[PDB]
Amino acid sequence: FDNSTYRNLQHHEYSTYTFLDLNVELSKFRMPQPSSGRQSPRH
Amino acid sequence: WSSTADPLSNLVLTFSTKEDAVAFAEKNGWSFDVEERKVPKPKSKSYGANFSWNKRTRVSTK
Repeated sequence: FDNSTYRNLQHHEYSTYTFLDLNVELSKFRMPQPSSGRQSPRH
Repeated sequence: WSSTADPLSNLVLTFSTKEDAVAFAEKNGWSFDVEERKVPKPKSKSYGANFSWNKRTRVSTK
C-alpha cells in the first residue's frame, strides 16, 4: 500500500466517442422502458 | 370633413341595470333592442398540466 502514485490516468486515452460508445455498450443491460401510451404528445 | 344631420349620433347613456335602461327607454317612447350580458365562463387552469406524463396538454416550449 502507498499513497504516492496517482491512479486516475485512464481518462488520458478517452476519445471523442468514448461516452457514447459506453452508452451503446450499456444499452443491452437496461430494463424495458415505460410507455405513456402514445408516440408523442402531438399524437 | 365628416358631416352629419342626426342630432343623436353622439348620445350614449349609462345605466346600472338592464331594467333601469328599459324603463328609461320606455318612458321616452323609444323602440329598443336588448342584448343580454355576456360573462366569460369560468375555466380550469392547471400549471402542472403543462408537463403531463401522457396527455396532449404537455407543452413543447416555455
